This record gives sequence, structure tokens and C-alpha cells, in this order.
Amino acid sequence: MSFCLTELHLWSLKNTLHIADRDIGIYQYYDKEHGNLEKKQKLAESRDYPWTLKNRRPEKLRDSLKELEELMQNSRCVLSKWKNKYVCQLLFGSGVLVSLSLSGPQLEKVVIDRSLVGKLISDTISDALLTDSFIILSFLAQNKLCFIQFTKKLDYKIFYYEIPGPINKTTERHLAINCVHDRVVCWWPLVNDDRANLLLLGYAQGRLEVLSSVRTEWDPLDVRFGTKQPYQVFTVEHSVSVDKEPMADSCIYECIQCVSVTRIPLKSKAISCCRNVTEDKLILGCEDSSLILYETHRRVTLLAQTELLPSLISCHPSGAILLVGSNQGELQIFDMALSPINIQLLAEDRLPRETLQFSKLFDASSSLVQMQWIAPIYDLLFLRFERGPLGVLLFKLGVFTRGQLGLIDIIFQYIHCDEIYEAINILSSMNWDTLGHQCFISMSAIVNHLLRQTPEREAQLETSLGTFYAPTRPLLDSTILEYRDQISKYARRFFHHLLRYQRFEKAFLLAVDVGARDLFMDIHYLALDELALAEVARKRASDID
Amino acid sequence: GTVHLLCLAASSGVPLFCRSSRGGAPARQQLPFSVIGSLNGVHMFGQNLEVQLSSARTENTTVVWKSFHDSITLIVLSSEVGISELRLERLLQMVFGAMVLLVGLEELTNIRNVERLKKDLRASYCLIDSFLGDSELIGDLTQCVDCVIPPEGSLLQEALSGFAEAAGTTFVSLVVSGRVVAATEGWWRLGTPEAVLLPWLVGSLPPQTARDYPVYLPHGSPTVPHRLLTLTLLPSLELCLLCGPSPPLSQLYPQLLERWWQPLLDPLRACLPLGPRALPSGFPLHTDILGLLLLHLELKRCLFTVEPLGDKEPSPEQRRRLLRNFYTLVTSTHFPPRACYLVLGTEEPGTGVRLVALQLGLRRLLLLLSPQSPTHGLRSLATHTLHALTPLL
Amino acid sequence: GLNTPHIIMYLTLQLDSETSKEEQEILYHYPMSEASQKLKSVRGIFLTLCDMLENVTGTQVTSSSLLLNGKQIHVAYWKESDKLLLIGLPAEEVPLPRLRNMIENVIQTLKFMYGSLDSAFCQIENVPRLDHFFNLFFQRALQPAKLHAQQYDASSAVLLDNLPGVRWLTLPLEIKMELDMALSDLEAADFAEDMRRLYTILGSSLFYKGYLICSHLPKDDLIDIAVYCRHYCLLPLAAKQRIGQLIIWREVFPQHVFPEPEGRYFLLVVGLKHYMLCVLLEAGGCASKSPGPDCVYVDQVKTTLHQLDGVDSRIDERLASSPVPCLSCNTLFHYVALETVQGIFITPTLEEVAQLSGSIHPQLIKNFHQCCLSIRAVFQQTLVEEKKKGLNSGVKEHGVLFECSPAPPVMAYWVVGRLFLHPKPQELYVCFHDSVTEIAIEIAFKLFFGLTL
Repeated sequence: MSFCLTELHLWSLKNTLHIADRDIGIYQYYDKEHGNLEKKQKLAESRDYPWTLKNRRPEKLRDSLKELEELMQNSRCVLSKWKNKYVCQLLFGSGVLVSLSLSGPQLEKVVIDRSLVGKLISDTISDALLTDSFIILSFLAQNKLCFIQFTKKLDYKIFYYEIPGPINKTTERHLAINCVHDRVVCWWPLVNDDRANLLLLGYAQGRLEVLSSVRTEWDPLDVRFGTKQPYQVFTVEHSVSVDKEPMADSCIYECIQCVSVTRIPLKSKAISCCRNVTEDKLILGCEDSSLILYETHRRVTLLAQTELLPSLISCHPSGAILLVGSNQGELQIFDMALSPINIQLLAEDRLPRETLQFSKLFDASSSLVQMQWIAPIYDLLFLRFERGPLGVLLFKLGVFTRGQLGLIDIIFQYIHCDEIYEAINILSSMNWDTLGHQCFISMSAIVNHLLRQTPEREAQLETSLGTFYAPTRPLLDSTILEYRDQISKYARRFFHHLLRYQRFEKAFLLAVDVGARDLFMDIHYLALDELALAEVARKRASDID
Repeated sequence: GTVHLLCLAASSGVPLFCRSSRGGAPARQQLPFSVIGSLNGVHMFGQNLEVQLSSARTENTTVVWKSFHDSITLIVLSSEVGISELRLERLLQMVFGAMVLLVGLEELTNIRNVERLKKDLRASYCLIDSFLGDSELIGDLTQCVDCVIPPEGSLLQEALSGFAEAAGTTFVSLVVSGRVVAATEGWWRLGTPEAVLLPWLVGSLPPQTARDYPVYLPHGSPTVPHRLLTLTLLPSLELCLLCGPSPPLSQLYPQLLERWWQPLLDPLRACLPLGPRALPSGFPLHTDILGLLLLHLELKRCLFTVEPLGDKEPSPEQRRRLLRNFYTLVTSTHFPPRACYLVLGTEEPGTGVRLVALQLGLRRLLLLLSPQSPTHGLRSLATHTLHALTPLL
Repeated sequence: GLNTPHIIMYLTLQLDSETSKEEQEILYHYPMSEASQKLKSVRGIFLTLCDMLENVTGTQVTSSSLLLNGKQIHVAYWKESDKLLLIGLPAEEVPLPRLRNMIENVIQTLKFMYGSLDSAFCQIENVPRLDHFFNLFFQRALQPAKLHAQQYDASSAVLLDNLPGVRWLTLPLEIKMELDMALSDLEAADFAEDMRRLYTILGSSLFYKGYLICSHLPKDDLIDIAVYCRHYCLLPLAAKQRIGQLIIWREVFPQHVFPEPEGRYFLLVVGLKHYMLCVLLEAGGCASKSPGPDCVYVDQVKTTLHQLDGVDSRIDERLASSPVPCLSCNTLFHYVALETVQGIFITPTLEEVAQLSGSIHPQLIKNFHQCCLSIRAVFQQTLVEEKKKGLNSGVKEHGVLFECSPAPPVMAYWVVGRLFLHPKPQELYVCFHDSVTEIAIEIAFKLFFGLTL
């Protein structure tokens, strides 16, 4: 019954976007049951989210956006990126570069620069990288790496570099960029029977260069740069076992250097993946609607079933929430223990549902190609469709939380909804250590909830304290010592809670684990009044004295 | 639930009647005699100790006592949820006023002959049961005259008032199913229980082409045998002429009536099919409206409608109940630039009705709305609806 | 004034009125003054009805209206065991919906302090204590002017006394955890001098300046302690005055899948410097087996308060650092949020409304609370109907607008609240200008989401 409440802003002006009347959860820009539309106008205008866009100079926002919409429908987009929450650029295979700026969830500015179109000779750009100083371009049928350097920050110079890779006529060359702009990679899903399918590229001194190359042992599902030791190139390679069954191989390269690999068995072949912002969690979408999470610290593979094929996945930048998206518009929310979370669009009545259907959003054939939490709060999720509308999904993530949605906030909501079993699985996924502070507070919320109110709940109390007392993978000792005083106090209250009910044997075992002076006497006086346990408790008391 | 009403002569302690209803239906069940004597004996005990008992209520029921003059105690027991003393007090004012209209304050006050009252009040039982059960009338609860808006109000009103001198009275009205469609200025100056009770009596009585039912009008004529004459022209449609003892029965002759009412046949027929609704056919209501209760607070007249939607959720019987119950709530907030609303039902949409009310310009409108209605849009909806109804009252 | 007629009587319903003992029907009454005496003379009315109307109908009488001396007096009934509690108060000060809740709070308090309602009255030794209790009760209900920014609580009381909950202060987590740890530090404690423990600490709760801060105690025990503290003005005393030291010791009877263990309970309340800390102790159960305070439990609560005094300023900063969500003289004006499952209200602080002050403001606040009581009565009927169905198994929103003005500015003044039932029984109340087209779901989500005690 726990859910997140959201509102969608659809930036397209198309009349094919058949949002239902009184569907207050979705807003659309308008060009220059009607009473329900007017009522939504009143809400939108009482709010700071205008029903229509300015057509007035200098911005001419209505017209500049309309040209962007034409560009989206008539051309493939090779890149979309954000510089900050209000700044976006997107690039097309047409060679047109577009930048837009936002206020709140709403559009304020559109700029279209078509001057690059007649200057860049190309065949089918498949990919691009964007920085303020330069753009990197890649093509489906060429060994050309096209490099653009801006004299601004348009006024620019065009350079070309030769790509060393094989089969230039058909191979799709993917690109990625470090936050340190001095390093870039190019890669392709080579299948064959000179050898490299990944290049290490540098940038320095106004020039692009090739530094080195590797051949991976399996053809990658993804290639990404790390945020730590950022030059390091992480991959996820799907592979076939000698068992003739699918696996994911998380190879890492420092090139020819493969510094590490981890093999995770799969129920079915992976179709997508992403990394959690802490990088301690790898999530793969897979065939037959399966979702697999590997926790490196706990060294455990968790499985879950999903109601949609997870072709697109993206982590919330707080790291606490995963989104799973179908290309067909189904959306599902998961926590970091892979429990499903209900989704609701704003409405006058309360209706949490396990998935959200964006099939309601339009009658368009256009498919979802991107979900992205907007890069630097973070309550805005950018959506893009190919040959379809752009827009942003806003998450109304609490007032007292000040819009935050950490693992701690999910725990509090699960306490509020009494979803305790799920809250404990999350607590287990915290891995303590670096996250121990947030984990500790989440434990306290769970234990206080249960101590204030049955053997089923005792099992939950045992497990929650168990996440510290019996780790699936051991805690660092300094983590133990940081929380040792408070965890023991929460356990002491549980011992007393158990004694009030006729369950002395388990309470006895906890008294042994705690080992406090005279603690055993609390078993003795009750067992004294199963009467045999009273003498055992006397013996245990003597083991401290 | 069930309802019981008991009446006793305070001067002797002897019960005058007991009436009851079950499910809103007339019922023959009466309370135990020792209970009845104790219900009044406790009231008279308070009387001798300078205390007026006015109510009691059990978890299942509400019980109300009233003392009228020195002679009448009315005790009402209602086993229904959401019943309150205001509804019951207004009911007992209507019942007592009905006792006044049937016998006057003579006999009814300073009671000596109990046996005469036992026989004389029997006619009252039919009207009392009609009040105890459900009907598509709100005047008994609002103390406003139940009303209808005709498509041709100026045509009916001029012909209705032009007849008043010919009728021998300044008090004339046109009634559909207990609702007033049109009435004269003299008719509109009738006092609160008086203006409501008169059409209630008319609607509760079996139809006649020429009724003559005596009415000892409480306002200025409580001891004088004024009489109410009514003329049925179409089913549930009748004229009322409110008369002193002086006006002849010849005033009811068709030879005088036809020239005042025949020209009005079209709008008279137009008001007939309204039944439970009060607005003229084709009125531009918002489609989410399930019904209205429109009060005019200065004019003391109100329209009552339940819209005949085929969704039947709530049923018309429930819609009548909902508007009556909402009014009772409205009078604990609005009654001595404001609005009120309720949303009924379970967590899912489609589970219950929206209700709204607004007071503007000394008229107050109550609204029963479809489950699909937006809850944020209610005020502007209420504002537009009032503006459409503004010209009518 | 004190001359306004009111009465409490405890009456036997074994109506052997023919016997020789004078006023044998009365087991207790208060006040003794003349204003009550006429009400006392009509005591036979209640006796007649409390027998008769449950013979006529399937249930007990709950209330009645009498007129005396031109006053309308509402009289509440409670037939606990063929033995009746009766309370009569003027309608002029006490709305019927307020009275029926007030008798319920009296019934719960009597059972809480004395175990059972009938025996509390049958005990002659409890008479002067009952007289003191009812003296306080008939000042709160009848003569509110004693008040034990100005009269903010008095305008609040119209609504605050009716809700099934406790005024509570929302805090940033950075403060909340010091406070929760301090309660855990107390609840885990067992100190002496090898010995049987004197009590189990069933739980504890902390208040600051009339606001609940946090609790380790169960909800049901929070409700009973809060009601007791309302009747003795303990919470408002902390809110308005600096208490040097308060100590309260009482035996209590807080109702208390294995069965609940047998035992006896003690309520300890200690407070200093606007803090008030309540501890509920259990004799029997895991512990030894009426005594006064054992001193050691008083020392432990006082030590806990010393720890809490290190963060009082941090709380005051939260009280002082603008309203959350912010309020205008954004056009939100007021709110009350209640989770009925926990003893929590969330409200604008006294400091925050005083910060919002103006000539219009104090009138608007009184209107808000009074309208919310009228709303509560509607929700309470619904809650009872739904509870009956829930018991047999083992309405949703209300609001009003008032245009108000000091050629002054005219402002819209919505008062709205909503009742939720299924995942939780919870109630929201809000107040805002019509300039903002608010959705109750959006606000209820924002306020309740991430909320925890």
C-alpha cells in the first residue's frame, strides 16, 4: 500500500497526446468536458505552471519549441545530456544542435542551431558526446571520428581523426566520456571469427588522440566510466557459460589490462543494466521479466520478478530507488532489496498501483528510449521517446523530508504503512559500514515501531537486530563500535519485551548473547514462577559472577 | 430504523396519541403503556421542579420533548443515525402547528376535555405519519416554503395574483406535489411553520376537486376558524386559496376559475412532470449535478430537486435523504461569502457523492454532485451554478 | 461564571425509591453549591430515563437536554453497571459534541486512575479527590477565561480536546535521534545498589512546551496519559510557565499470541524547564509486586531530562525558524494533521502563529478551530459506523470557505479536512486562501509521507 506520488509535465504541443479530463496528474503545454479542462487551467494558473507558452519576442518560445518538435519527429536523436537541473542539450543525426532551459518542471527557453548541418560531412551519426568546449561524433558506416572544437565557451572548427577499428561499413561505434575531459572511450559489439572492440582515447592540448585498445572476452551490454579513479573503465558483458546458460561478467579494464572480473549467474540473458551511484550495486534487467541485483559488499545475488520487461533501468541519484521502464511505457518502482513500490499520478482519490501505464499518455506509436534522473532535489525524471514527446516526471517526495528520498525515507514510509518485512530487507541491503549511520537510524525506526506493538513480530525484531548481530557478511569493527552502545540498548528493550510474554527460551538465548551482569536473573525469577530453566539461569548468572 | 411520536395532555398526564413508522412506512406499533406514562411523568416531574426536559438520546436513538403552552407535551423517539435535535425540534414545531391548524389554540391549550382531543386529533394522524416518513419535501426541515421554478413565472404569477381578489383572499398559491410554483404577496407573508404546513397538509391529503379543510392559522388567527380551500386540476397539481370564514364556496366555481387558469395550462403542464425536481425542463445545469437544494434566505422559499439520472447511485430515495441530512449540517455552520462541501465514500473513486453549498446574496444553494466531480473545482462550479439560479429567486 | 448551573452525580439505578435512606440513589455529587441544587432535585429524571429508554431501545442513554434558569444544559449519561454517571453543563459554553467526548475522557480517566468507574464512586475515600477533579473539569468546560497569541490554546481547545491524539512537534531527524536515544537510554535501564527488579518499564514519552516530542510508549498508553494531563493542566503549565520541579506518582490501570501478563501499573511524571517526561511502570509481570515512588525511578527520569536540556535550544530554533510549510498573514494559513493510530497532531506552533499575527489573524484562528470541531462531529459519526463494522468482522472529506476582511482587503479562508481509513485511519485539517487551488491528496501525501513517531 506504500507508494510514491508523482506529476507529469508533457512538453509537446501535439493533439495526439490524449490526456484524460480531470487527469490532474498530467499537464501539457498548449498552443495559441471542457469545464474540466478549465478547472485544470485554474489549477495550473493558481500554480506557476502556465497553460500556454509565450509567443512573444525575444524568446519566441512557442515557435522555437515547435521547431524542436518537428526536429524530434523527423530525425533520430543521437544524444541528450544535462549540465544542470535547468539546462539540457540534445543532438540529432540531422546535425542540428538544440539547447533548452527550464524553470521548475516547465520550459523557459529553446535555442536551435542548424549551422552545423552544412559544415559536418557525415554518414549516419550513431552517437555523440557533448562538452562546452567540444563535441565527439561517431558514425555507422565510417572510420571517422569527427571532432568539433568551439571557440565560444556558434563559432567552431571541425577536425577528423581515423578510427582504427574493423568493419567500418557496418559496425556501430558507441562513445563515453569521463568527468575528466582528458579521457574518452569508443566501443562496439563486435562479433567475428586489429582485434580490439574497445578503444582508449585521450584528449589534450586542443587535440584528440588514440592511446590504446583492447579486445574484451565477451561482447558488452554496457561500457561505463567509474566515478572513483574515474579513468577506470567498467563493463558489463553478457556471456554464455559452459553450462550453456547466461551469465553477466563485470569485467574492468585499465588499458591491455583487465584488472577484475565477477561472474553473476542469470535466470535468463540480460537485456539492460545500470550501476547504483554508490557503485556497490549492479542491477541487470533480464529476459523473462526478471530483475537481478548483485551486492558487492554482501556478495549476494538477489532475484525478483517484474511485471514488465525491464528494457530500460535507471537508479535514482540518491541511490535509494530504482526505476524500471518498458519500451511500451510501463513503469515500475523498486527499492534496493527489489521490493516493488506502488506508483500514483496525482488524483483526487488514493489509488496506489504496482505499475504505472504510460500507454495512457498518448495514442502515438512512439516508444520510450530513455529515462533519466536529471544530473546536477533530483525529483525530476527526464523522459525521451524516439519520434515522440519530451517531458519530465516530477516526484512529490514529502514536505518534512524536504523533497529527499533516501533509504531512510523509504524506511520511514514503510513504518508508516506497516510494511515491516520489506523494511527489514532494505535494512539488510544497507551493508552498514559507510552507510551505517543511515542504517542505524533505519533500524531504530523499525525496532521502536515493533516494540510499541505476536511471534511474527518477534521474528521481525530478531531479524532487524540480526542485521547487526549476525551479518550476512561481517561488519568492520569500527562500524560495530560506533553503534555498539545503541544497538545493545535496543536489544535490551527487546529482551524485556519478550519476557513479558511466555517465551523465555528465546529470551534466554538473547540474555546469553548480551551477557550483561545479572541479566540472567530476569529469566530466573520468571522461570521460577519450563521451571527447569530457572536453575539454568542461575548457572548463567554465576558465569558472570 | 423506526420512529415513534407520542402526544399527551399535560394537564391530565393522559396520552392523546401514539404514532409510528418503520423503514419510513406507516407502522401500527405503539410503546408500552407504563413506558408512555413514565415518558410524560418524567417530563411533568421536571415541570414541577422548574425544568423543561427537551431531549434525551440513546446510542441508537434520539428522543425529543417539547412543551407547548401549558397543555401539550410531544415526545418523539427516532432510531436513526445522524438524527439531531434541530431536525426533531422543527418536526415537533410542525406537528404542534399542525395540531393548531386542526383545532386551534382553543381546546388545544388549557386542556380540560381529554376525550374530545382523543377523537379530534385522529385526522391529524394521517398528516403526522406523512411527516414521520419520507417525502420529496424539505420545508418541514428548512422552515422555508418548498418551491418550483416554472418556465413562465411571470405569466403564472400575474394570473395567480389577479385572481386573489376574486377568490375573496389576498393569499393565493399554486402547488405541485406540496411545492409552491407561484404565490401572492399575501401568501408569501405567511409565517414560517404556517407557510410550510399549509402545502404539506394539501400534499398529504387524498386529492379532491374542491377541498375544505379548516385551518386555525397561528399567525394572528390562532383561535379563529380560517379554512383552506384547494382545487385539483391535474394529478399532484392543485390551486390553493387560503380563506377566512367569510369567503363563499362559490369562489371555487369553475365559472369563475377558468378564465384565470385556462390560459396558464401550458406552463402548468410544464411544471407537472418535474415531480421530484424543481427546475424547468432544459435548465442549463452542470452534468455532475445529482440534485439541488436552493434556499432564498430573505424570501423564505426554496427549490428542492433530485435529478432523475439513470445511474441510480445513490438511488433517489438516498438522494432525498442526503440533501436533507446535508441541510441539517449546513445549519450548524452557515446558518446564524461562504461555502461548504462533503465527499462521501470509500478510498476508491466512484464510491460516493460530492456535496457542496454556498451562500451568496442572501440565497444559499446546496448541491449533490456525481462521484466524478473534481474536489478542487467545487467552488467555481458552485459559483456558476448559483449565477444561473440567481435570476430565478 | 460560577453561578451558571452545572452538576455531576453518580447514581445507583436500583430504583428502590420507597426505602427510608435519604438520597440513597446518590453515591456521589459535585458541586455542593446552590447552582447545582436544582439539577440535583431533578435527579429522578435521569433515573427514570436510564431504566426506561434501554427498555424501549437497545442501548444506553448518552445525553439529554434540560432547560434550567433559562440555560440549556446538556447532560451526559454513562450506565456502566446498572449504575449511572451523569454530567450536566451549559450549552452556552459546551457544545453537545464536546460534552460527549468530555464524559468519555472522564470515564477513561476514572477507569485509568481507579480501575473501574463504579468502584471509584462507591469508594467514600475518593470523594475529595473527585471534588477536586470536577472542580478543574468545570473550569475548563465552563469558565475557560482562566486559561488553566493570547488565548491561542483556548481557541485550539475547541478542536484539540475532541481529537483522539496528542499535540506533537515535528522535528528534523538530526534532533529527533538525540531525543529518541535519550528515551532508549532510560527504557533499557535497570539500576540498584542480585535483586528482583522493582518494575518493568513498560514505556516512556517526552513532552516539551506542551508538545509531544517522541515516545517509546504504546499509543493506547499515550492517549490515557495525555487525557490525565489535560485534566490537571500539566501540559499547558509547561507551555506557559517554568516549572522548577514536578513529580507525580499514581497507581494506574492502563488496560494491561500469549495473553497479557498480570500486574499493577504506576504512572510517574517528572518535569523541569518546560520538559515533561512520563514513564509507565509495571509491577508483577517480569518484576516484583500500593507504594509511593521508589526514588530511583525519579532519579532516572530527572537524569534523562538533564540530557534533553542540551537540545532544548535546537528545538526552539525549529519553533522560531519560520513555519513549515510556511504560512502567510504560498497562501497556507493553518493546519492540524492527525494519525489516529499514533498519538500525533502536527500543528503550527504558538510562536509561528504569533509570527503570523495581525488584527485579522486571531479571529481567523478561532474560526478555524471551531469549524474543525463541526467537521470532527461528522467524521466521528463515520468513524463509529466503520468501527462497528470492523468490530463485527473481528464520510471522506469536508470543508468550508469563509470570506473575511478587516476599504480593507478581502481574503478567502478555506478550512478543510479529510479522513482516510484503509491503510490507516488518519485525519487531516488545513486552512488556506482560495487563490491556491489545493488538492487534499497532495497535501496529505506531503505531510504524512515519511512521517514517524
